[PDB]
Amino acid sequence: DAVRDPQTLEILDITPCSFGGVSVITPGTNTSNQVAVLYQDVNCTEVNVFQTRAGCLIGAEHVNNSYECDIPIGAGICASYQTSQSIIAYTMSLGAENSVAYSNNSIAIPTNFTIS
Amino acid sequence: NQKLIANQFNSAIGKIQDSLSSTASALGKLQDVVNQNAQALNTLVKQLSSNFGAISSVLNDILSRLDPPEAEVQIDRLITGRLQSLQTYVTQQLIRAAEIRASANLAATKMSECVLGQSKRVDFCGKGYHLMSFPQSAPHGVVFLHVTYVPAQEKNFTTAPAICHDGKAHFPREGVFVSNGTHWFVTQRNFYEPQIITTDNTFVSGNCDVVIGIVNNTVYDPLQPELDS
Amino acid sequence: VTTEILPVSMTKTSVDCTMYICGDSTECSNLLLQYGSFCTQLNRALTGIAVEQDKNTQEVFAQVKQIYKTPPIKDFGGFNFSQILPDPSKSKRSFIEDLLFNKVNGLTVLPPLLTDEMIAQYTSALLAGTITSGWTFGAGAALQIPFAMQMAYRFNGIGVTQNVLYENQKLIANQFNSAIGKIQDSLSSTASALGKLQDVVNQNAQALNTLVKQLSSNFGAISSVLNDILSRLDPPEAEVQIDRLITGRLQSLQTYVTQQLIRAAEIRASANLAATKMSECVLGQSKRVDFCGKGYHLMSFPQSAPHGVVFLHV
Amino acid sequence: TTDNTFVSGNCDVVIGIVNNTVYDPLQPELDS
Ligand SMILES: *[C@@H]1O[C@H](CO)[C@@H](O[C@@H]2O[C@H](CO)[C@@H](O)[C@H](O)[C@H]2NC(C)=O)[C@H](O)[C@H]1NC(C)=O
Ligand SMILES: *[C@@H]1O[C@H](CO)[C@@H](O[C@@H]2O[C@H](CO)[C@@H](O)[C@H](O)[C@H]2NC(C)=O)[C@H](O)[C@H]1NC(C)=O
Ligand SMILES: *[C@@H]1O[C@H](CO)[C@@H](O[C@@H]2O[C@H](CO)[C@@H](O)[C@H](O)[C@H]2NC(C)=O)[C@H](O)[C@H]1NC(C)=O
Ligand SMILES: *[C@@H]1O[C@H](CO)[C@@H](O[C@@H]2O[C@H](CO)[C@@H](O)[C@H](O)[C@H]2NC(C)=O)[C@H](O)[C@H]1NC(C)=O
Ligand SMILES: *[C@@H]1O[C@H](CO)[C@@H](O)[C@H](O)[C@H]1NC(C)=O
Ligand SMILES: *[C@@H]1O[C@H](CO)[C@@H](O)[C@H](O)[C@H]1NC(C)=O
Ligand SMILES: *[C@@H]1O[C@H](CO)[C@@H](O)[C@H](O)[C@H]1NC(C)=O
Ligand SMILES: *[C@@H]1O[C@H](CO)[C@@H](O)[C@H](O)[C@H]1NC(C)=O
Ligand SMILES: *[C@@H]1O[C@H](CO)[C@@H](O)[C@H](O)[C@H]1NC(C)=O
Ligand SMILES: *[C@@H]1O[C@H](CO)[C@@H](O)[C@H](O)[C@H]1NC(C)=O
Ligand SMILES: *[C@@H]1O[C@H](CO)[C@@H](O)[C@H](O)[C@H]1NC(C)=O
Ligand SMILES: *[C@@H]1O[C@H](CO)[C@@H](O)[C@H](O)[C@H]1NC(C)=O
Repeated sequence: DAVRDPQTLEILDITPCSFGGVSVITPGTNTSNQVAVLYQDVNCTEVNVFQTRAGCLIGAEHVNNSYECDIPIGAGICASYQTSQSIIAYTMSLGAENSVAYSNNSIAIPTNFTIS
Repeated sequence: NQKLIANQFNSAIGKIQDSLSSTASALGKLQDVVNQNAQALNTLVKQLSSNFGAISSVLNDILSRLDPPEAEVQIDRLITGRLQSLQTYVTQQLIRAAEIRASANLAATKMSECVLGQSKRVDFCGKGYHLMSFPQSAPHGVVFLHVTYVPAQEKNFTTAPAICHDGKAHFPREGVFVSNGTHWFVTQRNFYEPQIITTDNTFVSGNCDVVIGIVNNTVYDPLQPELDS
Repeated sequence: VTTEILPVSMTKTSVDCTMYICGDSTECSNLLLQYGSFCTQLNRALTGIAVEQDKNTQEVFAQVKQIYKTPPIKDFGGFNFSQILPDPSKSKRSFIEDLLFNKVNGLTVLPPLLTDEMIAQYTSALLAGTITSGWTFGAGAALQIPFAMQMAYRFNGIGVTQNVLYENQKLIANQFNSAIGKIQDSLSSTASALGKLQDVVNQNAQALNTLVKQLSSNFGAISSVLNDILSRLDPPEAEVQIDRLITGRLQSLQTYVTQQLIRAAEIRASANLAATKMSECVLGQSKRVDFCGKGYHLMSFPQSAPHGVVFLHV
Repeated sequence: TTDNTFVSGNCDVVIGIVNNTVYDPLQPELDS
């Protein structure tokens, strides 16, 4: 786990040399031949660069806006092809925000319906 | 709404036809079973070309090249490799088959409870309230068409747990008391259709001093006009 | 209120067979390739499971189309849900959820798509719906209804006339609030309550520890260390000793993967049951005996938990 | 009878509706 150096009497921890799987993140080739490459579980210093928990993503731009997940990367991150168009990375949304108008004397009752 | 319901149903059937139609992704679940089995078979056969430490993966090349004292050793190397490949294959098939065993049990359960009757189980027959379903034949599996009731437009109503009449508390036999801001009605929860609140709709139990949120209204008795007339 | 705990997912492990068997060895790799595509077959088996672990999580927790917020006014007719609702001052998890979480070589571990924060967000939506819109949000759109009115339907559904709830509403709310405090104390200092989740974690850890420890075994070889063979024997002899280690290590991986596939099959089934329970116990009321614990089922609330889901059955 | 059935809608909107007499147990009582 660690070694005490023979001359300095200092202790240094031993980590493995960075490694991990290499994944290609792509839209279907039917609409785009643009790709991004994710180096899983590694630092960007070892390998439009985004460092995340799942690894180093090179090629896609990162944005502030969340979107429903399209093609997942992991650890809260998904990617998509958006406006001209390019591959982007974002924190995934789990759906649109909503609420219930919970007044303590209010009820909603359907007046029409459909059969699906 | 029989005319409307029949029209919505007929439209819904056309919609599933178009969804299933040109796009094969809809049936990916059946395609995956076929593909995984094909891959397992292709892998097993390809392994026959491997040496597994032998001088040659071809049994005939060993037999025609080496005398038995050496040929038998090279053959054992191929037997061990090929036998291990079969053992791996069979184990993999038994595990995959166990998944299918479970899926078939679920599919059979669904037909019995979704097609041969109506279950009241949520998300069992797709989304919405289950009415009916129809099975369809499919390659290596079964496709279920689920017909469900889904609420659409909704309206904002005021409610109350009970109506206070003569000091007695009146509760719905079935349904909820609602108000349009001017008048109280009683209706079924899953389809707004307001009724006049009467003694034939509600029942009396307890009183106005013990019901939280009880409101003042008039409960109609269909018998009194008859006694007076 | 009773607690039922089910596992949902396993650690998304991944194994590099080259690094495991022939790490930093050209001569070993050349021999490993003589055994065909066993690595491809094993790698696909483990990758497939890692994918299924997200499928299991998705089926159990992602049961809403919208994320519903709780009301600004926590007035539910005397019913106190403050211990199951998320705490906004924190990861926005409930008091009970924090208590639950606090009690649980060439190889790597991949992250889940949905981290504890995402699971907590789904859980929040499920509770906000259950409490303020009943089961309508499960079937379709979330339609508001007063909590007491919702309970009236839940009681009627078990053969108890609606007036009983109202006559005893104060008593029922008090019994409920007490019951929530009781589960907090039960889950609290004692970790045995979550043994079912702990067992999944422990079994996976043991499988991994066994696989790594096996690298030190000789399997009939002069040495378990590949580098000692390579620097000691010329190829005519070194290759034999290497094959002995390849066979042993490859068999160990095959055993490991098979064991993971079988354990994963159990989890597959548990996740299906957990998802079924949420749909029929939380997003509606089943009338199934012993499905949502003992007694006649009225309502339930999910809670986020490490590697699984915890259901509180009322 | 009126104690078995309920009234909702009318005779012009029900497909397959038939002509019969619905009995009211109250009328004989009012007359007696
Ligand atoms: C609320 O419901 C009441 C009762 O049906 C409505 O009052 C009726 O309105 C119609 C149309 O003007 C009149 O012909 C009836 O005579 C009224 N009935 C009574 C008892 O007064 C009322 O208009 C509805 N209000 C809203 C906003 O829908
Ligand atoms: C329904 O109306 C009656 C009056 O006819 C209300 O009874 C009065 O309630 C007030 C308190 O708000 C008391 O101070 C009066 O003494 C009560 N009058 C009588 C004769 O008892 C009753 O509270 C109303 N109920 C609802 C739900 O509105
Ligand atoms: C809901 O229950 C919680 C306890 O589980 C209540 O929190 C306590 O509130 C009292 C004041 O009434 C404080 O003195 C305690 O220190 C609080 N306990 C904790 C752990 O914070 C909460 O007030 C209740 N809310 C409602 C509306 O009843
Ligand atoms: C029930 O009987 C009444 C007659 O008492 C029917 O009403 C007539 O229907 C015919 C068409 O078949 C019309 O041409 C007449 O003008 C209607 N008479 C009146 C007074 O409206 C009614 O259609 C019958 N309903 C059923 C289901 O048999
Ligand atoms: C070794 O010698 C160097 C000087 O050349 C000195 O700075 C260092 O502290 C010494 N280390 C030990 C363990 O004595
Ligand atoms: C795929 O390509 C075809 C043309 O070959 C095009 O008509 C179709 O719209 C494309 N699919 C998508 C999603 O763009
Ligand atoms: C990557 O390396 C830098 C140092 O160059 C370090 O500061 C950073 O925290 C590392 N990030 C990860 C994810 O290891
Ligand atoms: C998000 O917005 C902040 C400013 O509020 C900016 O500093 C940051 O770089 C933005 N991040 C991305 C990915 O655009
Ligand atoms: C329900 O909405 C449809 C349009 O989608 C309309 O044609 C139908 O008449 C409506 N039914 C009712 C009862 O409002
Ligand atoms: C019902 O009315 C209230 C205002 O009184 C509003 O805030 C709420 O959003 C409405 N409900 C729906 C479903 O629109
Ligand atoms: C609703 O809450 C208000 C307080 O804001 C209270 O005065 C009223 O009586 C409550 N109504 C019901 C039905 O709980
Ligand atoms: C049954 O079908 C006949 C046509 O053959 C039609 O005249 C009759 O009104 C239908 N009755 C019902 C209840 O649909």
